[PDB]
Amino acid sequence: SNDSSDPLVVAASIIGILHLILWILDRLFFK
Amino acid sequence: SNDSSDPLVVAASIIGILHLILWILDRLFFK
Amino acid sequence: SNDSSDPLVVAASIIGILHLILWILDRLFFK
Amino acid sequence: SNDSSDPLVVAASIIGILHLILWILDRLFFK
Ligand SMILES: Brc1ccc(C[NH2+][C@]23C[C@H]4C[C@H](C[C@H](C4)C2)C3)s1
Repeated sequence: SNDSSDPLVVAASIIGILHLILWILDRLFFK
Repeated sequence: SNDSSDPLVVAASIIGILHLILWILDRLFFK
Repeated sequence: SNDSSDPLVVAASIIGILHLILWILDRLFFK
Repeated sequence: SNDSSDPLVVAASIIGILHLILWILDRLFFK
């Protein structure tokens, strides 16, 4: 399980997607 | 196909490049 | 050690997490 | 060469580091 997939890869996607949620919301209210 | 390449890797590039398009445009109009 | 894990992967996580620390702090003071 | 290392990985690092150069400069002048 872990060997077939490392948590680093999952975190990478989460960091990008998660950041977008906050960053998108910031610009969502105003351009 | 999928085994040789996971969608997570592709998404990572898209997230970075995609975000840049929006982030770049924001600063494109003004410094 | 290095072969089992490349520094590029580690740097990637650091770049995302590190950037968040600075970016988060910027928005931390003000929305 | 290419098989041992894909351009996607290299681009990922460049995207993060490159973005930081521009993003850092923006905040460099002002907080
Ligand atoms: Br900057 C930055 C944002 C996201 C980053 C993670 N990218 C990778 C690309 C590929 C190599 C590793 C692990 C997976 C797949 C995610 C790093 S680096």
